This record gives sequence, C-alpha cells and structure tokens, in this order.
Amino acid sequence: TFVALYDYESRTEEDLSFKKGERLQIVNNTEGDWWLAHSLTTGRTGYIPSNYVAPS
Amino acid sequence: APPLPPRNRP
Repeated sequence: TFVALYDYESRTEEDLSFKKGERLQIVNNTEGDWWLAHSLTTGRTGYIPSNYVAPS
Repeated sequence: APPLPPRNRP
C-alpha cells in the first residue's frame, strides 16, 4: 500500500492517472520502475511511475 | 516533480 506524492496524468493507454494523496495498492511491481497499481481511492487500475509514490 | 523512469523493458 502506497500514497501518491504528486499528481500524475496518464501518458499512455495503460497508465493510471492519480492525484496527490491517493492511496494505491501494487498489483505487480516485478517488471521495472513502472508498477501496475490499483487505486483504492478511485477503483482504477494501470501503470504508475514508482518514484511518484511512497509507502504507507 | 521527478523525471519519469524509462518504460519497462521485456
């Protein structure tokens, strides 16, 4: 479980957009620095830049 | 905001 430190606007069809303060769960973080995440806040799923979030 | 990481490679 992670919290967004910045807003992030999707740059690909596979990305997850989010706002600062959103809480996210990692679905898969085994493929690189982009993690597949699910927003606990919005219910959406997609890739996020791992340096935009912090553990909670 | 931080620079974005490179996209994942296969």
